[PDB]
Amino acid sequence: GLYEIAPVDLLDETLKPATDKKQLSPADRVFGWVNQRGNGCYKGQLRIHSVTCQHDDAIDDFGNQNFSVPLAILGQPKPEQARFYCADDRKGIPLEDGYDRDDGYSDSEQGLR
Amino acid sequence: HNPYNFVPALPRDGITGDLGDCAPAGHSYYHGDKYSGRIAVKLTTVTPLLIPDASKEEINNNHKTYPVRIGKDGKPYLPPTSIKGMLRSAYEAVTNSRLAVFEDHDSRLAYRMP
Amino acid sequence: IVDDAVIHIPNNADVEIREGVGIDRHFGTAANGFKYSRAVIPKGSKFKLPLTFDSQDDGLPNALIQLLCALEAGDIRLGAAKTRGLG
RNA sequence: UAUUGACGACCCCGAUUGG
Repeated sequence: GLYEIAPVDLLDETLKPATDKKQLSPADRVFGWVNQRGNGCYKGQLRIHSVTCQHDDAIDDFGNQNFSVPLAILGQPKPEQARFYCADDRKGIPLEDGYDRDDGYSDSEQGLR
Repeated sequence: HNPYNFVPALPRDGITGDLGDCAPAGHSYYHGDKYSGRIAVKLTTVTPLLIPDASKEEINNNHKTYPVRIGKDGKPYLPPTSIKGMLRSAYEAVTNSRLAVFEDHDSRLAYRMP
Repeated sequence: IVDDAVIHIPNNADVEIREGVGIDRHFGTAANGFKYSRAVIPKGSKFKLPLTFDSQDDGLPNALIQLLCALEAGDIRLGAAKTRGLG
């Protein structure tokens, strides 16, 4: 089944990615922004540069280059898990325990976590 | 503990001052009331840091292996973009800015009945 | 007298296109409409020096000798975009 | 009335100025 509301519609319009040159929020001004929907862009006020490692032997080769360690299961996120990703209010309140799934993306006064 | 949580993004209606939305300060000159310059920052790792170079990855039975990315002096090379995205997302949190990267999310999600 | 000279672009080579853009000094981004795409002859193309000179008196004019030295020095710029990369 | 079992990868550039 489908939850009755698409997640984008639970997010406040002021929190959505910026859509005009006037509504640029602080991070958008500091780091810069590009409109994903039309004209509009701004070069960030910040540059990171001159990265160096200070040490020399910084790489943990475990002992021989043919070794390689296997590493968990980095599964894809699955926001269908409403009791994890949905918020009971647009302030990000966690959902109540015990209710069915349907309670999830269910009211516009719901929010996202 | 579940290995992820969320910081709550508060709706920013009626946020004023500098935390609110504003026309940008711009690049054309250094403003008398605003600051510019160079900050020196030292990063040191606490848990090990993965920096896989996908350009050097290797495949067996479609299982994938990655070496650590290294720079022209043979030291581990840390992409400044990867520093940037770290800091930006932390900055977006503590400033509670607009969320800079939002994908489709425009169709209803599916679930199953019990 | 200055004849026309055809340019021999070198072997396996063809006209390049440079891109050009204007950067809005406020936003630091490409200014609306201020984009252009200049074609250029690639470096190292050759063409004949096509000069002829008629002297009504003996020798070679001293200033004309200076000009040829300036060409051997490569001090003379030609064509468009002389301030900004080319020529 | 709540049982039936265990598997599986994904994204591959996006938006804009073109005189």
